[PDB]
Amino acid sequence: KTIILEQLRKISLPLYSILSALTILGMIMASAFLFFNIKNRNQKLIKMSS
Amino acid sequence: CQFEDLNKRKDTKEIYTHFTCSTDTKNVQFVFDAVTDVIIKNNLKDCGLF
Repeated sequence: KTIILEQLRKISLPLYSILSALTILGMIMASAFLFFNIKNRNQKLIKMSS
Repeated sequence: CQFEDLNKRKDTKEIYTHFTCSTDTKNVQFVFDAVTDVIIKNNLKDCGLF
């Protein structure tokens, strides 16, 4: 009765790491946008757009 | 320029200048559009968008 395992069909770890790197890069870019928007909240051009 | 230099609130109050004559149609259209734009500028100031 050869032993029967039960392995999970796992998500690759390098793929997860690459996509997490890309999404944290996107998140820090979004944060930089939030900063450069909230620092220049007084120039009229940025003030016409809520 | 001599009239504009009488404004002590140059950075706050806008002064409009129009040169008129007895034979024109822009004399009456100017003020029609000018005050419409003033009203829009005022309501944009009130909301703080500008």
